[PDB]
Amino acid sequence: QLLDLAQKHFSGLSGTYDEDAVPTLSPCRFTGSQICHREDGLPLAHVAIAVEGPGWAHPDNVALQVANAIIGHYDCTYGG
Amino acid sequence: GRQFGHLTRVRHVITYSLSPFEQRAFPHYFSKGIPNVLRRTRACILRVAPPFVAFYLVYTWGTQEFEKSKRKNPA
Repeated sequence: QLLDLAQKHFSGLSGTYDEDAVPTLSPCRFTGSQICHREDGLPLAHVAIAVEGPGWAHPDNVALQVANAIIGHYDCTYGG
Repeated sequence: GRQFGHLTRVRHVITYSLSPFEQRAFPHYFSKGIPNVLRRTRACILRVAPPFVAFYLVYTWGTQEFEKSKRKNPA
């Protein structure tokens, strides 16, 4: 029923396609750097620190996620 | 003694830093350094040099007046 609907309503993008220009993503350079926005009028500091990860496809996102799970997450309303 | 987080109030100043491994230790060592060093020298020569010249000439005269004094010329 979904494929039926997809042909019923989306078919209308045929005719001709991609005949003049096609865009594929270029890799993006990671830079080990720092940005410090110093504001002594806000009551709490926010800090986000990161290394370069591998990307969607990489099999070793699983092991990363596991390591992340171990460290986890905390918030003042946790009862533990 | 004082420590970070207690020194003073500062608002609205972003600072962008780079890792030392991402950058070069001597960006333009001679092409910027030499223009700078002359600029630094020109800034101070009229303030540091004039007493040293004044010393040097007192030194060179004083020593020349020392030796050319104990020898005679008449009896």
